[PDB]
Amino acid sequence: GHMGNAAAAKKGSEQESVKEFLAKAKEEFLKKWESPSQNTAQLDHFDRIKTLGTGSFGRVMLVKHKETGNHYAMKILDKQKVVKLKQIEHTLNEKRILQAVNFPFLVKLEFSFKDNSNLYMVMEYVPGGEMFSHLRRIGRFSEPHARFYAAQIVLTFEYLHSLDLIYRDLKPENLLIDQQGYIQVTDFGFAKRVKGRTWTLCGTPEYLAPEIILSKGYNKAVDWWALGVLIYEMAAGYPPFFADQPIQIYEKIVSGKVRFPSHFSSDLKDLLRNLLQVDLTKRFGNLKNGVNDIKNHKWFATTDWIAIYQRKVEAPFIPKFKGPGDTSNFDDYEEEEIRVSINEKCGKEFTEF
Amino acid sequence: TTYADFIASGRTGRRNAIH
Ligand SMILES: C[C@H]1CNCCCN1S(=O)(=O)c1cccc2cnccc12
Repeated sequence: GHMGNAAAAKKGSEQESVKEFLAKAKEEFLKKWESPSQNTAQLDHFDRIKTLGTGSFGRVMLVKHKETGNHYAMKILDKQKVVKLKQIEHTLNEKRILQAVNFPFLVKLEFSFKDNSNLYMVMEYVPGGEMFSHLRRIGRFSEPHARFYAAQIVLTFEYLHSLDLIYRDLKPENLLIDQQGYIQVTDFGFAKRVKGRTWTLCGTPEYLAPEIILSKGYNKAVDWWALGVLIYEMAAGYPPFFADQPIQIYEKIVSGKVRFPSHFSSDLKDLLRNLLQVDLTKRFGNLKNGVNDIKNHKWFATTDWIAIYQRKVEAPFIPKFKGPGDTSNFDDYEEEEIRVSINEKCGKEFTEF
Repeated sequence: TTYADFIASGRTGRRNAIH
């Protein structure tokens, strides 16, 4: 067989230990999911420094906690805009998830609170910037560099999926690089507890699985498809399916055809053909052997999964870091005042926040 | 090249979700 006695025993034991870890992590998650936290700070506890990123949700700002001096990333959501954009459930769910999960590559929620106008999620500041920026600047990542990041996503999805959480918005834009060069996943607005199937059309066109495009009931296998897209984009510098307009991207995604750069290793192409598999009955991560089909693939043969989890692997790339509160790895955004209001807005809708 | 085709797509910047 492919493994002799010592290697087979070691691999079997490792896989059983993962089961044991995940069972404990599920217990801990469900305890926090049922007995959460709330209203753990207020706005005038922080100095607002600079906008790190924006969206239709609102903005994320670097802030400095006055009493302690620690820097954080504060997501500010305007309640009225959240309601107008029909994102009430997503916003409440994001906070509930962030409050309950615990994993080394999932951003930590340090505080949350609300006022008459806004909702506030105060997360760890992740100073290395978006993977997206580094990828576009460097062009592409080497296969070892891509593999280092990919391994962290595999472990993170193994964790989330054990909790019955589907992530649904993997892309380099949503992956931050911390001071040690490791990944932080931050955005959980589209994540959903799904033990079986779900049906919402959501995600980013280049990263959508065919079964989402085709309006099917779908499951956690869409995250493994998106992993394939991410690995491809990290290693090529561009995603596998692109076009001027989303409908053309969707035609390519559902076609069953993907092309690879000549510099892709055969191991990489084989992994990607098995992740970017249109047929659900054949896609890695969705078979009887689950995540082990991915973790045991030849392209990951050099990956020490425990050492990645323990953050003991030397990262291929360390972002520039001039000190606490250094924002140089983020873009510049027009700064806008955060107006509260003497009148409570949307109190009923956000009672649970 | 495929890279040139990517540039031509105009989708080289940060990509929004469907919503
Ligand atoms: C995840 C990206 C996605 N692009 C849209 C804006 C949100 N951001 S962000 O501003 O860089 C960001 C979000 C959450 C937590 C953070 C912690 N540290 C630094 C930046 C953070």
